[PDB]
Amino acid sequence: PQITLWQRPLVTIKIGGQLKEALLDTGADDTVLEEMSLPGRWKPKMIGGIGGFIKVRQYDQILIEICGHKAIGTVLVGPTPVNIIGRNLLTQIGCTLNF
Amino acid sequence: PQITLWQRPLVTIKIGGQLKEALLDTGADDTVLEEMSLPGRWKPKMIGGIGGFIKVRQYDQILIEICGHKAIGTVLVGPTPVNIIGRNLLTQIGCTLNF
Ligand SMILES: CC(C)(C)OC(=O)N[C@@H](Cc1ccccc1)[C@@H](O)CN[C@@H](Cc1ccccc1)C(=O)N[C@@H](CCC(N)=O)C(=O)N[C@@H](Cc1ccccc1)C(N)=O
Repeated sequence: PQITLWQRPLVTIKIGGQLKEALLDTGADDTVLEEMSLPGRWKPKMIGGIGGFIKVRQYDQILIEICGHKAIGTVLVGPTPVNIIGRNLLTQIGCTLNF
Repeated sequence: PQITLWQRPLVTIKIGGQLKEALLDTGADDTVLEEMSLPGRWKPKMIGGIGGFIKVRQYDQILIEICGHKAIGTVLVGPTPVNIIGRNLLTQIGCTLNF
């Protein structure tokens, strides 16, 4: 699909059996979701953005579906104010910026 | 042009006759630039990102060129980790997300 940017590019995603709303963020290296449980081992990580850093749990090899497109990748879980789909998964669904 | 996301979508912008590097950020409502000098009066604004909020100076109707595309809009100046081009200006240059 072609997503305009007049409004925030919010999409529904499916992960760990849950449907969630997430922001497609080309300015995010990683995908960060609000607190939730995920399977497998995880390791701590510190990620930053506007306002500073937050500590998150890093899970690898997580399956996610965004607009019918299935992807596999690392997913960070922590006190993020919004669910964010970063470049690590945007590439997998073939998402590009165009103008 | 079409910009893939295997790497950060960093581009060259021109503001105040000077070239700077900036990140095309679809997850950002606004455009935030690192400390620099801009003309006119500014208004106060508090913006929130991944690790909290920061105070910035808001300048309106500022001329800024992005990848050769001219835009004139609101530019926020403050302690941002990197120069961010948000939706307010991405829309002016006709940018969309596609997959
Ligand atoms: C700019 C503005 C108007 C304040 O909006 C946001 O910050 N919006 C953010 C989402 C949001 C919206 C509303 C409320 C809360 C949160 C996000 O879209 C901004 N995109 C980038 C902006 C950016 C880019 C580079 C540097 C600083 C800031 C981002 O946060 N990116 C983070 C996302 C988290 C992540 N882990 O991917 C990122 O790429 N961080 C990297 C790079 C990094 C390292 C160290 C410091 C800063 C940034 C990282 N590995 O931590």
